[PDB]
Amino acid sequence: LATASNGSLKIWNIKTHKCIRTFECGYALTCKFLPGGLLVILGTRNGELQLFDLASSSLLDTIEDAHDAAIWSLDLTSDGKRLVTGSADKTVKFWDFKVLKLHHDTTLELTDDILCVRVSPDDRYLAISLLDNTVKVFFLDSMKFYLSLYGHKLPVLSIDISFDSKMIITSSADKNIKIWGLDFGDCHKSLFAHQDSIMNVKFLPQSHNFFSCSKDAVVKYWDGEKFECIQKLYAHQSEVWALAVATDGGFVVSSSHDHSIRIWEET
Amino acid sequence: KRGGVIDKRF
Amino acid sequence: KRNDVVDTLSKAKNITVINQKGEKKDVSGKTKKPDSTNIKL
Amino acid sequence: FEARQRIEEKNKESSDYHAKMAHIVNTINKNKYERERKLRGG
Amino acid sequence: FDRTAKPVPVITSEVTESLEDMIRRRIQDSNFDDLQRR
Amino acid sequence: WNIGKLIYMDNISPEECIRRWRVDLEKFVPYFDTFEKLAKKWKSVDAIKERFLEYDTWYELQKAKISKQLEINNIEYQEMTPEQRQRIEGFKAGSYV
Amino acid sequence: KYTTFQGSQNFRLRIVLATLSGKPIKIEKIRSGDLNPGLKDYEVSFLRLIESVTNGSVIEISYTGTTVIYRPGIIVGGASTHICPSSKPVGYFVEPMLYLAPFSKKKFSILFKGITASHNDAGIEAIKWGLMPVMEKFGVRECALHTLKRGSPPLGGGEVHLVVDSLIAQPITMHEIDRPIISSITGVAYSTRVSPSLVNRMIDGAKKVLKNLQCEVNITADVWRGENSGKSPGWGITLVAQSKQKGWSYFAEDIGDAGSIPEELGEKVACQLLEEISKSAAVGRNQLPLAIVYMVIGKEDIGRLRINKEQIDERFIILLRDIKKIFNTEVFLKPVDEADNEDMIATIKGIGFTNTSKKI
Repeated sequence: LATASNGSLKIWNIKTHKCIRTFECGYALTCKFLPGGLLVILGTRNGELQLFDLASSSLLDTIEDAHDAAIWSLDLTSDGKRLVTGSADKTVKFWDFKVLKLHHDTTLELTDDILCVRVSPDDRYLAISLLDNTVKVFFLDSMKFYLSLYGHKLPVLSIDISFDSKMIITSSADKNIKIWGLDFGDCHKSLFAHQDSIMNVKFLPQSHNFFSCSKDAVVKYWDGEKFECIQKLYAHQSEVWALAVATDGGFVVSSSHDHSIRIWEET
Repeated sequence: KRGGVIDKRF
Repeated sequence: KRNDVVDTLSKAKNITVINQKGEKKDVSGKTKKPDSTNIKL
Repeated sequence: FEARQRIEEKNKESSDYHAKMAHIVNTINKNKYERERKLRGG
Repeated sequence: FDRTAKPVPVITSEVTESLEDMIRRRIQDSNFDDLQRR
Repeated sequence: WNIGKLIYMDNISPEECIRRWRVDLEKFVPYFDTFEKLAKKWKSVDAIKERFLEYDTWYELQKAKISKQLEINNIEYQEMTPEQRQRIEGFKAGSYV
Repeated sequence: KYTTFQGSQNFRLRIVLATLSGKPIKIEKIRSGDLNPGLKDYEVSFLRLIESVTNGSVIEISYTGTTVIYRPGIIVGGASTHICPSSKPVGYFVEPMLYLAPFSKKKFSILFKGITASHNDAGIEAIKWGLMPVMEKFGVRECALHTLKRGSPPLGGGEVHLVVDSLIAQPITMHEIDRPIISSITGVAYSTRVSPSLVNRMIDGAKKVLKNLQCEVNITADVWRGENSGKSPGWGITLVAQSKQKGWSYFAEDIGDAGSIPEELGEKVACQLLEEISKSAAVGRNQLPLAIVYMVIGKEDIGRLRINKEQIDERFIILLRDIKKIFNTEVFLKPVDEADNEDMIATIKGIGFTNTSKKI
C-alpha cells in the first residue's frame, strides 16, 4: 500500500501493517503503482512527475516541467505503457514508458481546470472532470470527443468506469453520486449520498457495487443495480481523503485527515 | 361492424 | 404595513440591496459576497 | 348498470350536438404544432 | 328504454380516491367551510 | 433499350431491366452510398449549384381550367404512337370496335 | 377470382392498392423457405389496422400463415387507437394510412402508440415535412400528425395522432414538368431523455457540410425531456430542402445508435440530403411512390411528373408492375427536350377514381 502525502511517500505491508520504505517527495496529490508493483509515479502540486523504485529505494526520474500547475489526477492504461495526466493548467498530456523513463507523447488542451482523469478498464474511454461542472468522455484510441455529462451543481471530484465499460459513476462537491449510462450519457440515478463533498468513488472489481468516502468521515457501501446503501462504515474522525479497492475486491483501504489508515476486510 | 380478420394460424 | 414588507425582504435570500453609493448589501446590512485547490483540498 | 351507461352516453351525444350546432351558427354569420413546444419540457 | 330518474351512484375505488384527494388538498391549505364565532 | 418497354416485360426481372438499360418498399429509407464515400463526393457543393437559387367571370375561369387540361390531353396523345395511345387512353368514343 | 401476388414484397402497398381499387387479391408463398414461415407480427398488426379503418372487408390468413386472402370493403375511417408492436415504429403504420385517409366516409383520427423512430421506416418528421406536403400538393388541404410523446427504441413509449380533416373526391391532376429551385434548407434535430448538447452537435455537423450552399440553413432543435420523452434515450436529425415557389420538398433523415458521434450523424444526413437532391427532379425517391399512386387515382386526365434518371431503379420498376396488375394502368415515360440533364416526364392517365364512401 503506497500512501503519498506532503513531504513523504511511505509504502506499507498490508499484512504486517509496517512501513517498508519512505521516500521524500513534494506536495504529492496523486500516486499509482506501475504493473509489477515495483514502481510508483507521483504527481505533485508543483507540476512535477516523480517516479520511484521500491527495490532501489530511490527516485529514478523527475519531470519538473510536466505541467504548469498542480497535477490533480493521474491514470495509467491497463497495459501500463501509457500515462494520462491532467493539471490545473487546463491540459491533458499523454506519456509513454520506454526503457525506464517518461517521454511526452501528446497534449490535449481543455477549456477549464482538470480535477480527475479516468481510463476505462477496456482502454476505450477517457473521462475528464472539469472545473465547469462537466465530465467529458473521449475515445482513447482516436481522442475523439464522444460525450459530455451534465447535471452536477458543483465540480466532479471523482470518476470511475465499471469493469464492462457500461456505467460511469461521478461524485461531486454537491454531495451527489450520479450513475450514467455510457451508451448515450443519460443519468440512470442520482443519489444524495453523503452530507459533504464526496471525495472518491470506486467500483468493486467484477461487480457494479461501489464505495464512496466523503468529508463527513463516513464510508458507504452501495448497490449498483438497486441504488441502495448496503452498509455505512463509521470509523474515521475527520475527512476521508483517499480510498482504494483491492483487485480481487477482498478489502478496501481508506486514509483520513486523522492520520489513520483503515483496512476494511470482506467478512 | 361487418367483416373481419379470420386468423387460422396454428 | 411597512414592517410586513421588511420581514418579507429579510426572509427571502435572493435579495440584494443597492445603497446610495451603489455598493451591494443584503437586507441584514452586511456586504453580500469555486477554486480547484479549495474543493480538492 | 345499464342505466348509468345510458345516462353517460346520452350526455355525450347531447354535448356533441350542441357544440356542433354552435359551430354552424358561428360560421354562418395558423400554427397546428404549437402544443408540441410545451410537451418537450415535460 | 329510458329511465325516469337519475340512477343512484356506485362508490367505486376511483370515486373514493378522487374524493380523498379533495379532502387532503383542503386540509393542506387549511380551507375549511366551518362556522365561526360572531 | 427503351426502359418504358422493359418495365412491363414481366419476363425480365427488375434488376435485369436496369443493367440492360444502364428491392422492396417495406424499407422506406432509400439506398445511399457509404458515409465516407458520400463525404468525399460532397466535399464541394458543385454539381448541384443549378438546383439552388384574367377572365371576366368566375365561370370563364373554371371553363378555362378544364379546357387547358383537355388541351394537354390532346398534346400528349398525339406525341404518343397510335399503338402507345390505345394502350394508355384505350378506345376513344367514335371507334368502331 | 383473385389477383395473385408472391412473397412479402410490397405487402403494405398491395393491400393499400387493393383497398383503393376494391379488387380482391391473394398474396401467397410469404416467406415459405424461412425457418419462421409466414406473416410477421407487424404484418398481422397492419391487417388489424386495415380492418379497423374499413367496413365489410374479409381478411383470411392461412393455417400455415403463408397465404393471405383480402377482399376489400369500403373505407370508413373514424376515431381509433392502434398499438404498434415494438418490431416496427408508428411510421410503418402511419405511412400506408396516408393513402386511404382522404377517401373515407368519416375522418381518420388514429392514435398510434409505440416506438416513433427507426433506421428503415419513416420518422415523425419525414411524414410531417416530407410526405404530408406532397398530399397537400394533390388537394389534401387539412392533414396533420401531432406528436404527443416521443418514444425512441428499444423501449419506445411514443404517441402520435394522425388527423386528416380533408375528405376529397380524388387527387387533382399533377403537372410538374420542371426542376424546382430550392429556396432554403430547414430541418429538425431531436433528442429524447438526453442532454441538449447532442442536438446542438448534430446541427454543428449539418451546418458544416451545408454552409457552402448559397441558401439559408435553419435547423430546429427539438430537445424532449421529462415525462413525454419516452422510455429510452435517443437522438436523430431530419433535413428538408424546401422550394417555396411551388411547395415541393426533399428530405433525408437518420437516427443515432449507442456509441455514435452526433457530429458524424449530422454530416451523414447533410451529405445524404445533397445526394437525394442530385437524384431528384421534382420529388425524392422516398416520396415518389406516393406521388405515382395519387396520379393513378385522379380524374380521367393525363398528369405529368418529371423524374430524374437516377430515380428509375428496382424499387421504381416493382412499383409500376404492381400498379399495372391492380389498376391495369401503364406509366408512359418520355424524354424532356433539354440537354442539361437526362430527365423524363412520367405521364399517367388517372382512372377516374372517386370517393364514393362519403355521404352527399
